[PDB]
Amino acid sequence: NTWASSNKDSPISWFKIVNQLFRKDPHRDIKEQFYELLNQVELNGNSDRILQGCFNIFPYVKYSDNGIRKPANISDWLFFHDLMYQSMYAHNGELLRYSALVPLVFFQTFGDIANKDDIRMKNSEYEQRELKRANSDIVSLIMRHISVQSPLMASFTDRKSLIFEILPYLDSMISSDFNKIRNLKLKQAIMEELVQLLKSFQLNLIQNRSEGFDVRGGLTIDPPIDEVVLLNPKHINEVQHKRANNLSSLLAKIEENR
Amino acid sequence: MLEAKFEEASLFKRIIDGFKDCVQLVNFQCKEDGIIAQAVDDSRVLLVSLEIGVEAFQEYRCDHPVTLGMDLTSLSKILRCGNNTDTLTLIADNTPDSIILLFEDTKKDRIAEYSLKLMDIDADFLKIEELQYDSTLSLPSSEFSKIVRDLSQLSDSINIMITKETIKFVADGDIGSGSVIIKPFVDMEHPETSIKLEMDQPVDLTFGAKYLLDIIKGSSLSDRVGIRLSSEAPALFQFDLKSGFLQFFLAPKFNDEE
Amino acid sequence: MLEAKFEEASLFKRIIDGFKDCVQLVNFQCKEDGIIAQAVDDSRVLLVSLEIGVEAFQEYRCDHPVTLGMDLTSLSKILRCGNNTDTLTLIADNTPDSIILLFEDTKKDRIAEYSLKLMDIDADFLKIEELQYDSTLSLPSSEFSKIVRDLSQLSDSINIMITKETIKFVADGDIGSGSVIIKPFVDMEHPETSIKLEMDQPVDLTFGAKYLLDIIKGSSLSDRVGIRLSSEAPALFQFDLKSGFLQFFLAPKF
Amino acid sequence: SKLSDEDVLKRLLQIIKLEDVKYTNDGLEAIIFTAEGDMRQAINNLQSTVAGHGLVNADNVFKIVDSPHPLIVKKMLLASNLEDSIQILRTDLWKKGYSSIDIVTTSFRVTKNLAQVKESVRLEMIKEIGLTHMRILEGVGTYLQLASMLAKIHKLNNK
Amino acid sequence: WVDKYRPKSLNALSHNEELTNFLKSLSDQPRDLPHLLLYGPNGTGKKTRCMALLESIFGPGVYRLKIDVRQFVTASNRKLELNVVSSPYHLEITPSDMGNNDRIVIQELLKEVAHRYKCVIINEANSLTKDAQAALRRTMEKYSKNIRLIMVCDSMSPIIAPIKSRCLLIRCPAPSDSEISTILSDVVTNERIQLETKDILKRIAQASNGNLRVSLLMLESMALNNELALKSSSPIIKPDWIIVIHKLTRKIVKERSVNSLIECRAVLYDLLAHCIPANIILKELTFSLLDVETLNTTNKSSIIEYSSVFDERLSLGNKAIFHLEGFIAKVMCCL
Amino acid sequence: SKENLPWVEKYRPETLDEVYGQNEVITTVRKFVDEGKLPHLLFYGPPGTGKTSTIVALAREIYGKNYSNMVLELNASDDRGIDVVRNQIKDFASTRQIFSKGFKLIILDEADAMTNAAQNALRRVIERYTKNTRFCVLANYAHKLTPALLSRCTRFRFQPLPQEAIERRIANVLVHEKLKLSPNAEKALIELSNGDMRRVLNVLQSCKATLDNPDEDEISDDVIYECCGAPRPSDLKAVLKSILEDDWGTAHYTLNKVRSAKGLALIDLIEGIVKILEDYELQNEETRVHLLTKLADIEYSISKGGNDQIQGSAVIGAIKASFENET
Amino acid sequence: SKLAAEQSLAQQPWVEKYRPKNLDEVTAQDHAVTVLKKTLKSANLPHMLFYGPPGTGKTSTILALTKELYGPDLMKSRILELNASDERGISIVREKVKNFARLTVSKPSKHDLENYPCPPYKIIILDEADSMTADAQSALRRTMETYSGVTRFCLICNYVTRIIDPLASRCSKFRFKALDASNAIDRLRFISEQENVKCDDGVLERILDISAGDLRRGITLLQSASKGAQYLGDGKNITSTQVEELAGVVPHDILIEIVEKVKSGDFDEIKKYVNTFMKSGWSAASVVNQLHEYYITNDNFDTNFKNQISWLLFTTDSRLNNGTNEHIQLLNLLVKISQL
Ligand SMILES: Nc1ncnc2c1ncn2[C@@H]1O[C@H](COP(=O)(O)OP(=O)(O)OP(O)(O)=S)[C@@H](O)[C@H]1O
Ligand SMILES: Nc1ncnc2c1ncn2[C@@H]1O[C@H](COP(=O)(O)OP(=O)(O)OP(O)(O)=S)[C@@H](O)[C@H]1O
Ligand SMILES: Nc1ncnc2c1ncn2[C@@H]1O[C@H](COP(=O)(O)OP(=O)(O)O)[C@@H](O)[C@H]1O
Ligand SMILES: [Mg+2]
Ligand SMILES: [Mg+2]
Repeated sequence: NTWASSNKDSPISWFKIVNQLFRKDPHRDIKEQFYELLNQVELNGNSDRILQGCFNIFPYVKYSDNGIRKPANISDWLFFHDLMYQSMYAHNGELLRYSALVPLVFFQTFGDIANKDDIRMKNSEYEQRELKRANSDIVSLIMRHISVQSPLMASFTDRKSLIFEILPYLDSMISSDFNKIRNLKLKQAIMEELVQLLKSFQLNLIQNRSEGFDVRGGLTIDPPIDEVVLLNPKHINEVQHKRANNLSSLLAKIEENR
Repeated sequence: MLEAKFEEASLFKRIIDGFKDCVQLVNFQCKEDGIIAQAVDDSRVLLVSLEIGVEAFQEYRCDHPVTLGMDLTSLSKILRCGNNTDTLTLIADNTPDSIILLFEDTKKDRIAEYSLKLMDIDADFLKIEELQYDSTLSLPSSEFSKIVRDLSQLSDSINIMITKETIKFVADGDIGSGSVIIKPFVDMEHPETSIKLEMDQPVDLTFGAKYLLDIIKGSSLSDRVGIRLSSEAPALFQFDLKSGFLQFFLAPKFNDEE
Repeated sequence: MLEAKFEEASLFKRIIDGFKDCVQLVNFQCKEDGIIAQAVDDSRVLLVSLEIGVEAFQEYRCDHPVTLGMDLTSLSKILRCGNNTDTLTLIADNTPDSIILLFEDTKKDRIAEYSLKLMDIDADFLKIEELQYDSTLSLPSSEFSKIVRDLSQLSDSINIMITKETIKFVADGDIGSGSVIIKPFVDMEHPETSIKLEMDQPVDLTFGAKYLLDIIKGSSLSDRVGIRLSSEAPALFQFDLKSGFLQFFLAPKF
Repeated sequence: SKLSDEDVLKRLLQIIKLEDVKYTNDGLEAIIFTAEGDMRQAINNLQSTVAGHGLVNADNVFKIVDSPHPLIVKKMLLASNLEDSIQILRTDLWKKGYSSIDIVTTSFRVTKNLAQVKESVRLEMIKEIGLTHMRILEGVGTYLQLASMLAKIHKLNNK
Repeated sequence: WVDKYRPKSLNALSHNEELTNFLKSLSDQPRDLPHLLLYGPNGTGKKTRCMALLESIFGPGVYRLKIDVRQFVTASNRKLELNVVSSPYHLEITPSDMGNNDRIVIQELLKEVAHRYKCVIINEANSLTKDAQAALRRTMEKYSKNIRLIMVCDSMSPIIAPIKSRCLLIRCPAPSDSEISTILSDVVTNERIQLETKDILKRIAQASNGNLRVSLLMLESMALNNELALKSSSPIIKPDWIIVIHKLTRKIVKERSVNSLIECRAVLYDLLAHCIPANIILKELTFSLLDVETLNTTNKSSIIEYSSVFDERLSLGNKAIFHLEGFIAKVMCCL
Repeated sequence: SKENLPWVEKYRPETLDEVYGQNEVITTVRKFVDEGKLPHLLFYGPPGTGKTSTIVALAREIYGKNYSNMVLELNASDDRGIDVVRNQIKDFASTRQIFSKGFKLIILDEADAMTNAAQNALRRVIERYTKNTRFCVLANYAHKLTPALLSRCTRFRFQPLPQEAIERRIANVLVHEKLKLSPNAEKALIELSNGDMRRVLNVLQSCKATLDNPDEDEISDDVIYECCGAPRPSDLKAVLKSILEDDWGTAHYTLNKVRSAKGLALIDLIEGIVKILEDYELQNEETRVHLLTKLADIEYSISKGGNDQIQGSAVIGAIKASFENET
Repeated sequence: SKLAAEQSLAQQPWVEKYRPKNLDEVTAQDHAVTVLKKTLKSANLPHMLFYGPPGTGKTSTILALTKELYGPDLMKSRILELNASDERGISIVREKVKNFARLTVSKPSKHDLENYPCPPYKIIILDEADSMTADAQSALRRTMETYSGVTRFCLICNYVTRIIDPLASRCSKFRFKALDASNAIDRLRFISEQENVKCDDGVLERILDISAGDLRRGITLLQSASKGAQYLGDGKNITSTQVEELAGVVPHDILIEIVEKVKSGDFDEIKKYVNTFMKSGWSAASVVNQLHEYYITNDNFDTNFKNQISWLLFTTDSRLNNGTNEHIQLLNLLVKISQL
């Protein structure tokens, strides 16, 4: 148990301040608690991380609920914080003094005596930002591939239209169950059109042979469209099993054409 | 196969010094009558073109042309092991994934051997040289370097103007303007210092100083530099080698074009 | 008008090397008896003052004084075309907007000509030189440069102390302290290596090492350097030219 | 910690005794009031008043040093009627050359450090002040923006 | 496929005859041509019409284009990598491929580039930051004899007024359902599709809302499910994100609580992480929430007001989920 | 020659007797300098009040005509960092004068743009070297200065120029130039100044240029209003009356014809109507709240552009709905 | 030389072809050009700050002034033009602008002084000063205050609020007025006659009416109408309907349909009609402006309704001026005005 020297010289972990922002002590004046919390938020200088902590915690916190309006009032503050944070890169940081007020709105609105347990937290945003960057880089690479092959397609394809319209249909076409098609000629014609589409988008079939002793090196599409299109974890498993048989048939047809 | 042995590694090192910085990728091709190499910068305003005949080598054998592309930076990184006096042999098979540089001292003693990874570049050698240019002139290359180094300080553009018996280099920018005027003359006390000029038509072209600065490097390969100008094509600056030459073709600025 | 031709562009290039870095703006004035120039740094602790008499030139013509101010950096940028052996002619009309530098080789061959834009500077030449200084000393300038280069490493302040027959340079800082002690002496084997000292009063002044470092550049203009110190005024470090001199006046610390 | 009134008064009395200065009780009171626990600022204001007028009187101290800025801003924000606050802002702050940025920023500080009113109304007033601060930083800083900020603060205080 | 059957000239256009005639009029004299801004709904065919107009201003080689790369250095050592679509008569830049570094690429590339002129196609001009638009403001006027801009956008709302004034404005109205049906007819007769009844094509138009790019893609997607033979009751193929948004609205109108707000935030995160813009998400969510017959006019008015407010918030913010969750919570509080 | 400088630069005060408006601070500074006790000064005030002119004339009176050499004047145009402080300011404070004997003066003009680290390094330079040099900090916003640096200097607030001093300067300019000015024109000129001598001098030069004559005539209100593009009180009150009493369509037509006959701007009309309605003794403050809020919103929207007609109709409707609560 | 310039101007769009080259070509901004012409004979040009709506002629006015002052020879040597397409941070303002200001004026030639006044100062203009950060703007304060003897500063902007108060006080404020039909009909008729633009009686005045104080957009619309009338080759005159068709103006009947749907109709019918109307590409700003004109001009609505419609249109325009979705904003506006 070592903490005395910490109370002596160290501040309040931003996590401890977030858990304190959702706690009300019934034995102290609400105004004194508010000024103590304001001083702790100001001394920390990291108002953004405290607010992101408050944003991740508030849905799991117990708060006397009438119609979940409290959340509607806080979306307007959070929007005010985002405008203020954008303006900090444009203007000399005079606006930084108001950044400590937004976390204190959580204490006013959601602070309750019921919140005795510390809720642990994480950083979904850094993971979402890195994932959004990776997905944007994949999409930027597909858009470059279209620009090099499809001379006209590139003029009609916006980044948003590519993500929401073109890629989901392209993936649905590749993942379609060819085993239901009894007509061999029609199966061959569809496979020739799909090989032409894979060529127009420059989608390479790579045999991932990274399989420890298990006799099925899964075929993967490069770039992996699957990571951009497949939002639903249930659909990922169904699509992976169907694709494995289709991709082997498509690879054999690409090799035949080569 | 490629098998070219330079008497002195120094010659190859100076040649590569010429491609250095101004271009990133170089495409070499060895054949029965020698080695050629071409490199174009990203903006496509400068082409560096080399030709080394069979006689420039101490030993050259070619029964099957080989084309190979490589990163210039990687090559120069390796091109400081020649001791200048070392012997250098370039070696490659008919379908290479690498180029071998073999430096050896006279005695069996020390053998530095490198295996440089190659890049795949679509073979597309340009043949933009003209039959006749509006004007042709040669002068000591050290003199040309000084002329370029003077004017460069004043502007990002250096104009070359030619009229009967007159060659004039001019730069004009923020701090002021400058000019260097030279006149044709035959020095019998040593003709390597003469300044020749053959004008079929007066010319007046502007070039980006950054590019002329890249070009002056050729001084290290030849005492004189030949400059051929035309209003119909890129200008040619040429540095002769014993059996060969290093050429720089530079597109005039349109008004803003390097 | 201004019309001054230097035999060797090199002399002018070394002179400007002296103003270089330590000052930004220089005010030149040509007249019947030659050319003078003054430049003061931003903090006003250093004044660089030049005088080139008519005889230092191969050709000089002046029927009407001209004062012209310019950016030192712009001038040096242009001052590397002299080939050192090239001939240099400074040219300007009576009401100039520019200064023309004309470098020519002996033969008609190559002519590099520059037209430098001038700056307007309120003419206000200082005349801070003293009649008598507490102490005066001269010694080889390469020796003075070494002395300055030694001590500079130790501190941002180098103290010069003078007592009868003794000159002592001292620096004291973080890593320790250093000192260089020199004594007056006449070397007949070649008097350009002698160290003279005339002391009317012992002196003890401190200077910012960064400034002494700027000053040592004058070594390239003269074999010897004259140092005149006083407790009443800026110190004078002087580098003689054939018909002329380059002077650096430096204000002591507190 | 801050220096109480007694300590600064004692130090100023010692300095006056050591300097033989003509003073009065109201002048020293105004000096200590404008000092706000700042001994250095107190001695500086005392010396400036002495060298500017000779007699340390409240009139001289007030004419050579304006009243504590935050106090007029607090009196403006704590006004009960809109016209009183508007007249205070016009005469005391705007007609004397106080920039709008200083007024709004001093305003934010006063509110943050306010204790007369509750927490929620203080947060709403800070929100309105900060919206005015936003508008002002964009170059729209005028008297109309501060008047609208005061009107919104009063509307919040208007139940 | 959309790309296999696309017009390459002005005489090959098959809808908006008045727009084709206006383009022919504007291309009659090509040298005295001002800058152009094509605005209208997304999927109308403005990017095809701009290339068709270039095909009238220049030779047929305008479609033979190539993709190159250009590197840029910002104020720091972060290297900006941008690919360029270039042609021997024009070039295309899309500043929507990066963050706040649009101004650098715009100014430097356009200054380097600046019949007799070379056309420039700025794709998705709505993503151009205000600083990049301000930088382009004077570049549009200083170099008017060598560089002509053809900016393709879907809404002139984020475009500043100076840029709007500095170029002609050309509106591209979405084609009528009849023209879409006629185009789908030619496509299915060329692709050899089997239609039991023609009216299904009309329904495709009624499911596309004027979008031809979406119409042809959906027709081809449902032609693969029916095995190249469309019947009288072939199901309509809807994108996955539209189904997710519809399920989200069902969850909204079914349950209004914080526990459901958590899973709503999770769905919003899963939608945003898969390259789906938040403005389109908000638009579709609001439009499909207004379609809920359980609500009344009082609820729909508040919903549209909150959607406009939070659309302004999202256009003024950068953390899109911070506004999306707020709008969802306000809608939950309204219902 | 001084005849080429603009009127703002040509008429810059060179002595402390030419600085009008500021009397309580000018006399105190003169006494500080005559008696010898000149503390560290902090001239805080709005632009165009005469802080730079005051400190320049003060340094001239202190050091003479050689002011440009015995004073270290730094401003926002020059690089003012922490290293710049450490080297230049400390070397200036620690050393002495090269031209005469006496204390030094460091004029940190526009020091509200300095870095926090620079002020933190300078606050100990001011306290250490205080027997041989002084510090003068000029500021427009007192919030950009650290409280430590703000407490070491004696603060002087430059009030806006009053009517008497600005009229005295106008009379001085009318004496120096072959120009005549109407009394009502002079009053209108003082009204559109807000205590800014720069604006007065600029518009005076501009209306002298507008005269088109060899200056044998006078400058009336029409010249000033047409040159500065400012609305007249007559048209202002006419628009306000037509908005308050007349019909909606008639009010729209009146506003349109007024703003299109003289090319007036909607923002100037907004500010004028705000200034006029400030004297209106009104009922329950709800009308004032609504009026101020809506007018500030419309002004902030105009500050970013939009449709001028829509914004004018918005102003009309806002004023009307605000006054509808007064019944 | 000059003939190449004439041909390049003749092969240039009408916006750049008819750019004012002299101070007399300015048609409506007379108050500013009068002072600019008077100071042309004197030598006391002050620091200027041009501000106003876009397309009023600020850049053209300053270019014509600099030309008439310096001649086509000194036009390229005594001018420092900095636009928004260049870097204008603190570093640039401190190094480049200050070095150019501290430099001396270039010597005029013998031909310059014989035809042009050749003032003893140079001009540094900063176009689109709205993008300049406030610190880089405050850095210009003493730069323009101390070197005023050798250089003069001309700021150009659209929103005068984006420039800090000290800079706005140091420069003389010149407000450029909107170019409506009254003060620009002469220039529009001159442009039409110089290009043989055969139009009807009320076309030009209508064009500026669509321009809303913008001569550049009016000239562009006139050029488009002339091209569309020359392609047809019918030899008839341009009509106001043909002009408002290509100007993005919604037809009167389509607007009357919107008025009927707003007056009579529920949320569902209004939403369906808005979804149908958004299929045909129309700018929401123009629709809002036309609705505002119709509602405020029509003498058939109550004043209480008029205050609310004006405030709602103001809010809708303020929201649309931020890059929002046109469909959502238009639907919200129509729904809010339907509840009235
Ligand atoms: N009190 C005054 N008396 C006479 N002229 C004045 C006065 N104040 C300002 N002026 C005039 O306005 C010009 C500018 O004055 P400055 O001192 O530079 O303004 P300022 O008070 O320093 O405000 P800044 O520089 O924007 S922070 C002077 O050159 C005078 O022509
Ligand atoms: N007063 C005018 N007289 C004649 N032509 C004008 C006038 N104002 C604008 N124009 C025309 O419009 C063109 C554009 O002029 P500009 O000066 O660039 O407009 P602007 O005020 O700069 O708008 P910006 O740059 O968006 S703020 C000119 O080349 C002229 O053809
Ligand atoms: N004139 C035309 N006739 C028939 N189909 C067309 C025509 N113009 C475009 N299309 C097709 O209609 C769809 C329009 O979507 P898209 O091309 O993305 O629009 P945009 O050109 O605006 O980007 C595409 O399938 C396109 O090929
Ligand atoms: Mg000042
Ligand atoms: Mg402009």
